[PDB]
Amino acid sequence: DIRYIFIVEWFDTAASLIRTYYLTYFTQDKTIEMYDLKNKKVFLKRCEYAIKDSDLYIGSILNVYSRQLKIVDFADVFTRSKFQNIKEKTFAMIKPDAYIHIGKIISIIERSGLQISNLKMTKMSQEDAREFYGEHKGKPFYDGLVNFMSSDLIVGMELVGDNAIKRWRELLGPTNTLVAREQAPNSIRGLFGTDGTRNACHGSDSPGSAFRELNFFFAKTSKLKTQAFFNQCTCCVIKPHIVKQNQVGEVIDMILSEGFEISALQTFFLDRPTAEEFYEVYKGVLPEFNAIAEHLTSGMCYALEVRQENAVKSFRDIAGPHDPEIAKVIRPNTIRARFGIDRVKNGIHCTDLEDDGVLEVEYFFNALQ
Amino acid sequence: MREIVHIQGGQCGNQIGAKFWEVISDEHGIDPTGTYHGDSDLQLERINVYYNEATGGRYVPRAILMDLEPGTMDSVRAGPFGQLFRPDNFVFGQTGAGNNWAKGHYTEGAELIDSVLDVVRKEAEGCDCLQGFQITHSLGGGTGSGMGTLLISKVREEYPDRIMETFSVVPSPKVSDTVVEPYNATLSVHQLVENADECMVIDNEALYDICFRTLKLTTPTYGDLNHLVSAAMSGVTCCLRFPGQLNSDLRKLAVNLIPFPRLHFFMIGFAPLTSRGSQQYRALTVPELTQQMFDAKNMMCAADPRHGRYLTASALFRGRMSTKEVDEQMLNVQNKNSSYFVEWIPNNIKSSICDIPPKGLKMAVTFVGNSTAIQEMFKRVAEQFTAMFRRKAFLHWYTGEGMDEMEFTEAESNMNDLVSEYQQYQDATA
Amino acid sequence: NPNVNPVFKLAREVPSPIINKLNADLKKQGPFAFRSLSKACQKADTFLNGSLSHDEFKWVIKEIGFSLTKTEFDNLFKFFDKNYEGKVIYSVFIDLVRGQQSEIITQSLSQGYDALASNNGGKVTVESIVQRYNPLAIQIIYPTRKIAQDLQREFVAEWGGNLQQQVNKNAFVEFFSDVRAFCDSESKFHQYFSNAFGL
Amino acid sequence: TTLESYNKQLQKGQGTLIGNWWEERELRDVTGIGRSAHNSVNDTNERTMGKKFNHIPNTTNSEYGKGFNKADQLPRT
Amino acid sequence: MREVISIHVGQGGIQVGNACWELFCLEHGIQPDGQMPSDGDDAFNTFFSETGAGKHVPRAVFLDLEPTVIDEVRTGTYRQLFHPEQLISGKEDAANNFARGHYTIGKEIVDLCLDRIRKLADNCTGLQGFLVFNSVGGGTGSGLGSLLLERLSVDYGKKSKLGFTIYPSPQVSTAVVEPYNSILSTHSLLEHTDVAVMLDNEAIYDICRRNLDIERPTYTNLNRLIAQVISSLTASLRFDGALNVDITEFQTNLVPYPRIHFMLSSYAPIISAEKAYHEQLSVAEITNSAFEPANMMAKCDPRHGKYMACSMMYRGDVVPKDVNASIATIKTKRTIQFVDWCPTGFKVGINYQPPTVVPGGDLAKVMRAVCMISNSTAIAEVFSRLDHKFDLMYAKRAFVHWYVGEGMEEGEFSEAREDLAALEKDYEEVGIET
Amino acid sequence: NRGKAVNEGNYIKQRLAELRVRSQRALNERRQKLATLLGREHEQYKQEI
Ligand SMILES: Nc1nc2c(ncn2[C@@H]2O[C@H](COP(=O)(O)OP(=O)(O)OP(=O)(O)O)[C@@H](O)[C@H]2O)c(=O)[nH]1
Ligand SMILES: Nc1nc2c(ncn2[C@@H]2O[C@H](COP(=O)(O)OP(=O)(O)O)[C@@H](O)[C@H]2O)c(=O)[nH]1
Ligand SMILES: [Mg+2]
Repeated sequence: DIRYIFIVEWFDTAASLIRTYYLTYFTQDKTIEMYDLKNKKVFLKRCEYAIKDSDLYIGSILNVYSRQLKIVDFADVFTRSKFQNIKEKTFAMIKPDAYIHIGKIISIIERSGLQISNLKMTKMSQEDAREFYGEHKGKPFYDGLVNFMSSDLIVGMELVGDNAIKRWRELLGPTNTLVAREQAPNSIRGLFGTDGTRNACHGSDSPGSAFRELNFFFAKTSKLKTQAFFNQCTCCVIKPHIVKQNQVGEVIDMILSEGFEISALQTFFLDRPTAEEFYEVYKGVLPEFNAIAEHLTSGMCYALEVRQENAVKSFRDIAGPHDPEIAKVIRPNTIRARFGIDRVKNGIHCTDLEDDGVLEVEYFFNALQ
Repeated sequence: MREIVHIQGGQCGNQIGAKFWEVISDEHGIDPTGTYHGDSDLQLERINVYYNEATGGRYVPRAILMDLEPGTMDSVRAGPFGQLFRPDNFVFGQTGAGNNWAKGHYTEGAELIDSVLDVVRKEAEGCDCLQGFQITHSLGGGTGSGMGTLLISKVREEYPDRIMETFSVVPSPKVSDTVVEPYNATLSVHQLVENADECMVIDNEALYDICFRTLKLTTPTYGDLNHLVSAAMSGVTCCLRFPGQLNSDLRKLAVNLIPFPRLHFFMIGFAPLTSRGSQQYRALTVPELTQQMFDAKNMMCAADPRHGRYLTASALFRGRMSTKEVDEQMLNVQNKNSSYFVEWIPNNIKSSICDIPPKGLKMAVTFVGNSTAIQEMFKRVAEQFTAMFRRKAFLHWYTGEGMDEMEFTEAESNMNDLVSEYQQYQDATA
Repeated sequence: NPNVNPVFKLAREVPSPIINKLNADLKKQGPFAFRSLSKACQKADTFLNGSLSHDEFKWVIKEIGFSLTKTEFDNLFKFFDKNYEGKVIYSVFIDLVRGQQSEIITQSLSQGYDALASNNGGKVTVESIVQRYNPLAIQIIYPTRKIAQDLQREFVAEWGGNLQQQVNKNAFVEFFSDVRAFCDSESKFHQYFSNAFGL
Repeated sequence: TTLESYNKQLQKGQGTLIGNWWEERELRDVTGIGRSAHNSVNDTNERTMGKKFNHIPNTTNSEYGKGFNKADQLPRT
Repeated sequence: MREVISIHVGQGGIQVGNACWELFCLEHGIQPDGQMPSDGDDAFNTFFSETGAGKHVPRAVFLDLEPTVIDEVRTGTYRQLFHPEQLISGKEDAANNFARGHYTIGKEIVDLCLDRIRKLADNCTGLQGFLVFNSVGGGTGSGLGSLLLERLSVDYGKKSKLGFTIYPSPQVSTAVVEPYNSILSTHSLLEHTDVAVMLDNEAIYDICRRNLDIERPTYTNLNRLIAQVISSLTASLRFDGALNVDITEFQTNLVPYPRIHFMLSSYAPIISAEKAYHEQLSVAEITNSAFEPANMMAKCDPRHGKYMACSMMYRGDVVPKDVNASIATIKTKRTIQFVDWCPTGFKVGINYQPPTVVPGGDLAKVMRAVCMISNSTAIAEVFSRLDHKFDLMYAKRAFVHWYVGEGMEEGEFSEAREDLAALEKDYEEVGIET
Repeated sequence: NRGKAVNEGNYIKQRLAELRVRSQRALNERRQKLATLLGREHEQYKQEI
C-alpha cells in the first residue's frame, strides 16, 4: 500500500541532549512504528495506539507511551504532497453584534472540518483602527465602518485547513445579510445578521491580503494589547482534552447563558515546567498533584475570563465537587458533569478559593503576555 | 609561500605539462581566460604557489615551455589553455635534435641553454621563497633527454639547497619508439643520479596495460594517458596547497623516502581508477582503496613489485577520511605481507592526509614507492645498451660532436654499479 | 591602460554550470517536465506572495528529481539571494533556468491566444484548448510510440482537473514557454504552434 | 587483440553484441564520441575519471566552535 | 592572584590546544568573541587576563614552522579573540628532521618566542609554572620545543615545568624515521623538565572504541579527552574546594627521585549518550574503573610493574569517605602491588565545580569522575621498544646522511643512547625491594 | 579593597532567604485554608449521595 513518514525529536529531562526518531505511520490499519535515524536501531514497531487521522500535521503534538513527541519536519517526497494541501490560510473576525452569540459561531466552525489554530482578545482602538480597512478609505462605507469597529469587544481567529480562503467564504455566506435570508437561510449571515452594517462576521477576500490582515493581529509586533480589567473576576481554563474533542464552542455558550459577561478567549502554548507553576496551589495538597500536571502539557488550551456580581464561589457553583463522577449523580445540571470523563481529565477548572481570584486571572493575562 | 617552479622539455614533457596545467587550473578554478570563477573561499588562500598575479587580475602560470624545434611549441599554444602562459616564456631553437645527444646537450643546447637559464633565474629571484623545482622530461627523446639534463645540472649547481624533482618516461621493454632508445636513455640516468634529488619513473607500457585492464576504453588516445600522470603530479603536491590534519611537504618525503644518498629512484601510482561502467557499483572505503593501491598491476612501473622488496614508501591521502581507518589499514598491509618489506626498518609505511580532495571524486590516494623492483628496468636497459655497444653501432654520429667512447664507458659503469649496490640490500640481512 | 582591461568583478555572476546542467538533465524528463518545475513552484508557494523560504527551496527542488549536493545548492542560493533578506523570488528562478524567449515567439504566442479567444468571443476556458488541438503536433518536437488516444490523457493530466478554470493571457505565454524549452529549435516549436492550433 | 572489427560508426542501439560491447555502450549514452573521436572533440576528463559528484567539503578543522545543544535554551522555572 | 603560562608547539600541539582552549572558554561563560556577559568571582584570572572592558585574551603562545595550521586559527571560529601578534608563524617546514629544527632554522624564532614569553611573564604577577604540549615523533615539536625548554630553564630556573608529551606507539605511527626524533628529545627533556605525561595515540583509540562504540573516530575526538584531562588537572587552582591541590604539590609528592619522573595518566568514566543514565556511576565503581589495565591513556601495561606514587583528583559532589573507601579497596586488592618503600602513596583532592561537557560531545553529562595521573615503573617497556628500534635502524647508518648535513655532529647520537641506557638502568635499579 | 563585594554581596544572600520566609509562611497559610474547603466540601457529598 502507501506509507506515511514523519521526523520526531523528543526533549528528555534525564538526558540533556535531544534525539531524532521516525514514527512510521501505516495508514492501512492504524499502526504506529518508530525508528531512530542515528545508531540504526528499530525503536518502536507495528503496534496501534489509536491516534486520530487529523492529528498528524506540522506544529501539533501527540502523547504516546508516556513520551510526548513533536513532529518537526517532513522526510520524503510522498509524505509532503499528501498533506501539503492543508496549509491554506484565512483570517476570521466577528463584529460586536454577535458578542452574545460568541459560543455558537465557534461551535459550527469545527463541523466544517477547518481548525481554530489561534484566537485572542482585543478591543479595536480608534488610533490603530484607521490603519486597518485602509483600502476602504474612499467609499462612504469608511466612515460608517469606522465607529462600529471601535464600539465594543472583537474576537479574531486564524483558520488553517483546505480551501480556508474560500471554504470559509461559502459557509460564511454572502456579504449583505438581508439578501442571505432569501437565498441562504442556513448561513452565518442568515441566523445572526440584522442589517448590512451589522453583518455578523467577515472573511479575507484575497490571499495576498490574507497575509496582510493577520500580520496585524498575531504578529509579535502588534498594536492590540489584551484589553481587560483585573478587578472582581475569576478565571477558568478549558483543559487540553477538550480542544481535541471539538466541544470548545459548546462549553463557551453554556457559561455565557448563565448571566456571566465574558470578556476574552485566548490560546496559550505552555510547556511542562511552566505548567507546574500554575497548579502549585495544589502542589502537595489533596488532589494528588503529580498526575494532573503532565496532561496540561499535552496540547493547547483556551483561557477564559469570567465576571459576575459575586465572582469566585458563584461561578464555582455551576462549576453547586472535583470529580465529575460524583457530579453526574447529584448535580446533573452542572458544567463539570456534562463534559467530564475521569478523575484527572475533568473539563473546566475554575478557582476554588475566595481571596486568590485576582492573581490567577492576572497570571494568564499579565505575566505571560 | 614556499612556491615551486615547473620546467618541462621535449614533446613528451610539453604534453604532460600542458595537461598538468589544465588539471591544476580546473581544480583551482582557473579558466581558459585566466579569470577567477571560484566558489569556495578555500580556493585562493594558497593560489600563489602555482599562480602569480599582476595588474588586470588574470592569474598566470610560472611554467617554462621550451624545445629545440618550433612545431611543438606552436601546437601547444593553438589549443585551449594556450593563452595562460606568458608569451615571453617561449624559448625555442631552430634546428631540431634528431635523437642524438651531442646535437642536444653540447653544441645546440649550449648555444640555447643561456636563455632558458636566464629565464629560470629571473623567475626564481622574483618568487618570494623557493621550495624546489619539478621537471618533466623524457630520457628516450633526443632534445629533452640531453639538454634537459644540462638544465637540471646548471640549476642544481646554482642553487645548493633547493630540492629537485624528476619525472622520467623511460623506455619500455616491448613497445619501442626509437631505434637508438638506450643511448639517450642510459646516459641520462648516469648523469642524473649525482644531481637530481627525486626521480619517479613513469612507463608508457604500464599506461596501456592499466588502461585496457581497468579503465576499459576501447580506443585510447594520448590525451587520456596524459591525464593520469597529470593527476598523479597534482596529488603529489596536495598539502602544500590545501590545509589538513597532518600536512606534508616535498622535503618530508625526501627525509622519509631516501634512506641513502644514491637510492632515489621511486615508482608511483594512482587510485581509485575505475571504468565508466562500474563507477557506481563499487564502494568507497579505506579498505577498498588499500588493496587497489598495492595491486600488483596498478603500479605504473614496467617491473611488477612482487619481484623485489619495499624499503620506504608514502601514501598521500586526500579528502575527508578518519585517521583511525588510515593507520589500521597500514598496519594490516605491513603485517599480513610478512615478507614484502625489508626486515631491518620498522614502520616503513608513510601516512598523510589533506582536507580537500580533487573535484568530482570522494577520496583518492597517490602512492610513492622506493621499490627494488626497478632493478629489472635498469638491468634491461643496461643489458640492451651493452649488447648494442659490443658492435660499435651508430657510434660515428656520437663520436662526431665531442663524445669519446670512454665517456660512454663511464655511464655504463655507473649504471652497473648502481644496479649492483641497489640489489645488494635484497640479500643483505640485519 | 585601455589596451589592457582590468576584468575583475563589480556585480555577482550567475554560477553557470550549476544552472546549465540543470537544463540538460531537466531536458530528458519530457515535454511537460519544464512545466513540472513551475507547477511545483506554485504548489509549494500556497501563500501567494512571490517566493519560498530557505529550506522549502530544498523541498521544492527535491521534488522534480534533482538530488543536488549541498554546494550545488550552495552556489545557486548566493547568486539568487542578493542580500540574504530571507527570500528569493521564484518567478526570476524560472525565467533564468528554462532558457531565453525571442520576441517573435512571444508575439506568435500572443497571436494564438487572441485567435483562441476570438472564437469564444474573448472568453477563455481549458475546455476550448482541450476540445481543439492536434495531439500529433507534439510528435514533431520529439517522436513517440504512445497511442494518440492516451495523448489527450496527458494533456488534461498536466492541466487542471476542472474544465472551467480561469486562464489568463500571461499564463498562456508561460504555459507554452514551459513547453518550448524542451524543443531545441525555434522553427520546430512554432510549427507545433500552427499544427497544434491549426494556424 | 581483435576488438573493434565487427562494429563500424553507429549512433545509439544495442550494437553488434560482440567482444566488449557493454563497456563502451554507456559512454555514448553519457555523451558523444563512442571511441577515439575522428580527426566533436572528446574531453579526456570524461573517460578516465568517471561520474562526477561535485562538492567541496568543509575544512573539517573549522568544526570545533560550531556545536549546539537545543536542550539548553528552555525557559526552565 | 595565581596564573599559568601555556606553551604550545608542533602540529599535534596546536590541534590539542584547540580543544583544550575550547573546553576552557566554554567552562567560564566567555563566548568566542571574547565578551563574557554572565548574568562575579575572579575565577577567570587563571587562564585569562581582563582587557579593560569586556573582551579577554588567553595567555597562549603558538609556534609552528609552517603557515598551514597557524593560519587556520586566524581564519576559523576564533579569529576575534587571540592576540594578533602572539601567533608566531614560520616560513618553511622542518620536514621531520631533528637537525633541521634544532640548529639552523630553529635558531631564528627563539628570539621572538623569548620576547613574547617575557612580555607574558612580566604582565603576569603570580606565575605558578609552565604547561607544555609538544610532539616528538615529528620535525617542529621535537627540536624547537626542546630548544625552547632549554632556554626557558636557563632563563628562569626554579620555575616548574610540566610536559604532556606525544610519543610514538608500539605499532601505529606515521613517521618512518620517528625513532631518531624521539631519543634526542628525551635526552633534552629529562634534565630540564619536571613532570611529564605519556599520551600515546594507540591507547586513546582503544578507549574511544571500547567505551563510546565509535569504530571510526578521528583526531578531533582524541583531542577532547586530552582537553578534559588537562581541565580536570588544572581546575583545583581556580575553583573552590575543600581539599585543594596546587601544581606545586606534584614535584614534592609524585617524583620519588630527581631523575625518575616519568608517569602515565588515565581518564574516566567515559560513557556515551546512550549508556549514560542506566548505570550507577557511583563513587565506588568509578575508582575501580580507573585502575583497570586497558583504560590508561598510554600503551603501558601497569600489571607488569610496581607502583611507586599515584595522585588522584576527584571532581563533582564526591563525599570524602567514598574517596577513602575506594582507596582502601584498591590497597587491599592483591592484583595491584605497591613498591616496598611507599607506605602511603595517594594524595587526593576534592573539588566542587561539576564536570562540564562541550556541545555535541560524545561524553554525556556526568556527576562524578576521577582523573588518575599516577606514576609507575611499568613505563620501562615504552623506553625498551624505542631503544631497540633505534639500535636496529642505526646499526648500519640508515638515513644518517640527512642529519649530518644540517649541522648535527656524528658523535652526538652516541650520547643520546648513553643517556637512555642510563635511564633504563636507573628505572630497573630503583624498583628493587629492600 | 576587594572585600567590599563580599561584605555587600554576602548581605544579598542572607536577606534573600529572610524575605523568602515571609513569602513562604504567607504562602503556607493559604495552603491551610484550601484543604479545609475541599475537605468539608467533600464530606457533605458523602451524606448527600
Ligand atoms: N593523537 C593525536 N596525535 C597527533 C595529532 N596531531 C599530530 N599528532 C602526532 O604528530 C605526529 C606527526 O607529526 P606532525 O603531524 O608532523 O607534527 P610535528 O610532530 O609537530 O612535526 P611537524 O611536521 O614539523 O609539524 C603523529 O605521529 C601524531 O602522533 C592529533 O591531533 N592527535
Ligand atoms: N604517454 C605519452 N608519451 C609520449 C607523448 N609524447 C611523447 N611521448 C614519449 O616520448 C618519447 C619521444 O620523446 P620526444 O618528445 O621526441 O623527445 P625528443 O626526442 O628529445 O624531442 C616517445 O618514446 C614517447 O613514448 C604523449 O603524448 N604521451
Ligand atoms: Mg608545522
